[PDB]
Amino acid sequence: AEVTQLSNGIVVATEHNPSAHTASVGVVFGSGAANENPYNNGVSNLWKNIFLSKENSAVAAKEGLALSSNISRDFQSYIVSSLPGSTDKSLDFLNQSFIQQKANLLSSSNFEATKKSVLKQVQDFEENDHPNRVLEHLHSTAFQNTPLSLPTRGTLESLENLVVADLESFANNHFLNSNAVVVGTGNIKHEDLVNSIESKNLSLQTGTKPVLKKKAAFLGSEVRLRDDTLPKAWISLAVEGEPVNSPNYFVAKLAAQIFGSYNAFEPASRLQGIKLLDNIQEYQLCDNFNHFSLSYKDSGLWGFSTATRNVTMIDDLIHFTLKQWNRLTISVTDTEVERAKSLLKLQLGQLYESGNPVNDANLLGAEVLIKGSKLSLGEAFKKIDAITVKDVKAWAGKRLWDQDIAIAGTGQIEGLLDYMRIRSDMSMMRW
Amino acid sequence: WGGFSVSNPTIQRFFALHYLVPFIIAAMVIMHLMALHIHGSSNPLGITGNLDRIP
Ligand SMILES: CCCCCCCCCCCCCCCCCC(=O)O[C@@H](COC(=O)CCCCCCCCCCCCCCC)COP(=O)(O)OC[C@H](O)CO
Ligand code: HEM
Repeated sequence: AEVTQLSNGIVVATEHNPSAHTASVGVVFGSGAANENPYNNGVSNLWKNIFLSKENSAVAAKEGLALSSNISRDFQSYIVSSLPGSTDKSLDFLNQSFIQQKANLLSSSNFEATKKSVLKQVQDFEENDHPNRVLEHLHSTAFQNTPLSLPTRGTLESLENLVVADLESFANNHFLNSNAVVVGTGNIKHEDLVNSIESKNLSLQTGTKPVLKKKAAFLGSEVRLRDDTLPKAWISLAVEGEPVNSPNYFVAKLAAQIFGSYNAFEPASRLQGIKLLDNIQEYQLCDNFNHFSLSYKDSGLWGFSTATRNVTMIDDLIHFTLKQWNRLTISVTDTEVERAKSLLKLQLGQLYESGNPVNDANLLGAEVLIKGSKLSLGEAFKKIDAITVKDVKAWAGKRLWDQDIAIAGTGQIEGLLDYMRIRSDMSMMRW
Repeated sequence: WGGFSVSNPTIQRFFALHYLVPFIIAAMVIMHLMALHIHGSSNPLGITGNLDRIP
């Protein structure tokens, strides 16, 4: 496995892997949910559904290929999987889809059907999925009045205020030749390297992406969605993280991995880990853990999430988690760091070793749209091994000791102290 | 009043009881706070206060 790079007007990337036999080729745009004003929120989701809606029959009829999509914060990706010997067909279909012509794909009936389907889907998401809801609310409350807080699926009222003008405007303003790459993950050697760059076989509308007046921000805002009908209580915490291409990415990832995950209803999860697991097992407080270290091109979010059937025990859980975070920055045994390093090595190996071509293409585009070339796994392992106790202690002291935090919650949140009791528990303790 | 006159016992017992009664004040105030904590506190609005509370 190796990475190649080249450019003429556009950028072309490829990570050949002859072991797998599922070639996937598609484009990736560096403009998603972070490049849209709050009055135009679900335009990217409408694009995704309108490319997943109607021509999905044509792709399976005329040829054989399964087409996917993904929008996370700015990486609007349209991957077209295929068989190893049928990549040119996928590229030709992608060209006939984007560059010419999208007028047929933009009709009144098709758009109305996509609109009602998207409305039903977003309503269902807002009804059922609670942890994702609290994650989106944490994002929307940490980045108040900033093009990084609005959700990636579109607020309910924002959908029905845009039909054909906003969608085409987004296409003409973001689907450009400056922030687009052509991934080639699979088992293709050099056809992607040559056919992507042609006299006219590239996206039209040469130009530049509009600049953003506001880069990012982070203020400690609290949001609650108290409602006693739900049985459980989902709460999330976060602090300021680091963006991609910073010499703190892997240290933050290791700090997240130190505490790891947990699941009380699994016999293999109650007997491992670090101290807070032991402190929690004595009384049934929590059910799930998710120590996440998210990073975006502007700013990151290193946080925590949980969900408890017990409602009176929320304060104790939050206090114990904050106390453990406090202990992280003063005294960590070298054994803890070694175990966290091994666990993170395994985790990144699983993440970057999965046989899915689509996930590898997504990661490749994500890491190439910011730096220019993907950071290989061997170098990643070497620099992971470079980390020591001093570096993680320094990062924890810099980014955790008495820093502004954001909180979110929903369900039975009657027993959650609002903002000063939680914030005070990071420096009031004897040090 | 310790007889028809005033002597050492009268003023001494008066001082002792002025010393002692505030202890009964303290005990009954303890009872007052116990009842308060059991039944909670009211609001200037003259309406229910269980909707929102703070430590
Ligand atoms: C007008 C009414 C009051 C009149 C006067 C009252 C007189 C009695 C005073 C009683 C104590 C109150 C004085 C101030 C106490 C500060 C708060 C405190 O100690 O309690 C915290 C307890 O804090 C801790 O448990 C950690 C800090 C203590 C560890 C460090 C100790 C240092 C040395 C202490 C010496 C004193 C020992 C006796 C303390 C009672 C609660 O907050 P938390 O950090 O737990 O946050 C809440 C969280 O969500 C749930 O935990
Ligand atoms: C003299 C010693 C007393 C002490 C230390 C005391 C203390 C308190 C305290 C702490 C409260 C809770 C609200 C607040 O802090 O004010 C309270 C409430 C109250 N007290 Fe007292 N009290 C005393 C005397 C009295 C007396 C003599 C009355 C008689 C009229 C009284 C009637 C009340 C009432 C009606 C409330 C209700 C306030 C609320 O709605 O919570 N108290 N008292």
